[PDB]
Amino acid sequence: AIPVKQFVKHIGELYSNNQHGFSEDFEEVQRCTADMNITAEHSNHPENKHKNRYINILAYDHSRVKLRPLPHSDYINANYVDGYNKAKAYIATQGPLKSTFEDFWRMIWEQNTGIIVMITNLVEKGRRKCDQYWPTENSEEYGNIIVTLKSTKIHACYTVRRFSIRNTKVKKGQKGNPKGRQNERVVIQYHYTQWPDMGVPEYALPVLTFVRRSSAARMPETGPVLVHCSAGVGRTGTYIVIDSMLQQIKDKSTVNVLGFLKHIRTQRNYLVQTEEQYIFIHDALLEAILGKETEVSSNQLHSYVNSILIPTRLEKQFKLVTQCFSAQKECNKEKNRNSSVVPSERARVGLAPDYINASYIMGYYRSNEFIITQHPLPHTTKDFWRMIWDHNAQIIVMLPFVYWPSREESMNCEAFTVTLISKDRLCLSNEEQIIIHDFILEATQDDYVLEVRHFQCPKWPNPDAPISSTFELINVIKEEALTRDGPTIVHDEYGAVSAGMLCALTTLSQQLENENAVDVFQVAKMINLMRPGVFTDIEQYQFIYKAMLSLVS
Repeated sequence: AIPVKQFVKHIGELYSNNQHGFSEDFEEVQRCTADMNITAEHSNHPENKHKNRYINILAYDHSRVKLRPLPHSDYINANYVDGYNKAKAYIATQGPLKSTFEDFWRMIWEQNTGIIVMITNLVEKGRRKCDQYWPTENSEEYGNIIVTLKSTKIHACYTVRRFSIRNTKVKKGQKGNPKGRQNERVVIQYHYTQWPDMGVPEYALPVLTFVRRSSAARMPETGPVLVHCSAGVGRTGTYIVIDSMLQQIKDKSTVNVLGFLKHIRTQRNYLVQTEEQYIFIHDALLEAILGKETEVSSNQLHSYVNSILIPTRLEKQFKLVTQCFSAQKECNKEKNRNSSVVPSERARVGLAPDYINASYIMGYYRSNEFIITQHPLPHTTKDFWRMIWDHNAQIIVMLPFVYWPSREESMNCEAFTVTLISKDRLCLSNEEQIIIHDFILEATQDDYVLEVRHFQCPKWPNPDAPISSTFELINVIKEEALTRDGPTIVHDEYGAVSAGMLCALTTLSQQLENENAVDVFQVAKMINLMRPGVFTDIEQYQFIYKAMLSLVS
């Protein structure tokens, strides 16, 4: 209904006049089925009461997925929901209950479903949101369906779990069969793990990446993709609309959020659930239209790098990377070395009892894998060690004033003490050294001890070793991180380019290693979104490309 060129302009008009357009629109979505008198009598039947997570969240009779009768057994709180150019593309359903685990897996068998999108954690902020309907390891039995965990792939924002499910009351087929045994199928669960328990995601990028990967995983001649959260309406509907519109844009170069959303609200109630979720659909789709696509396979990286350097797509990416903080901003400016490099509000590292100049930064495997901070000032050394302590951080990378204790005198922080236990050194290629100091932080009013290793690195990157030697130091930190818990603290002077570059290059090399793909823009954009002024010159950004290129061999 809206050509994709009109969208920058379209969202501007929805945002304008105190966002009156968004408000009107979402109110229209809220009232657009009232007059249709859509019934949900099976949902409301007393016998199905225990099979509903919430009393208010129902499955409309006309679009509800029905289970085959067994000798009210037909009922599940799930509805078919259209996609783009496809009827019944999704089953949208609640987070299953222990009492409905069987029904859930039975419905996945009966509908020929191969993909589950789970957009919730099990427990969020002390509240049970979803029961665990899959085996932690090995196998578990849900009536006639045996569900086996085959593999788990963990990323920062989502986890992929490959399952084989076996229906014991279904025939095995012919032995020669290339498709395998016909009473077994693969189900892949794409589980988003970083959705806030309050409101909508701060960053559309990792959500867009999740939507795109989970969606492209739909195989032909397959049943509906199952999408659930807790209620199976808000995050679920959000997903379905960004997915469907992602596919509409690709095909027609139009976008139709309101009309499509009003349609699917005939299919399940309280799709999508909040005005803030409505706005996030728009934000994220706009972000999709404008950010192009930047993930590039290993065997395309050389050619891609070539064409982004010719007038330039590198320059246009970097303006988006450098587009990028209230507390910093502050009665805290004498805690900052340079207040052009400070944390955002969302990524700010809080001290338990407020401010330290430090930012959470994402890694490949975990959000909050790193903390990028500044070299501690003498009046910021107690705060620095309080951060280590509060976050149970066991690794400090210093990239060049001693803020650490000597053997003679321990450091007293009220809650704990810092004590050196040994000093040492690792060697590198050009006779370069990393100085190591090992500290223990012992609680003063408890018995906990935290082992913290400190790396003083040479000048890095070394401009007169091959660019591929940049990863030697990265690989040393990776290998230490394997044996330790908590975040990795990385600081240079301000928490700027050298700190960011260790984080970016670590992330991107874990990506190339694990996916044979690299997304330099996303990694660089997220670092700058979480801490403004890490990457400021285009040559630093180009060096991320050049460096990653040297590993493609």
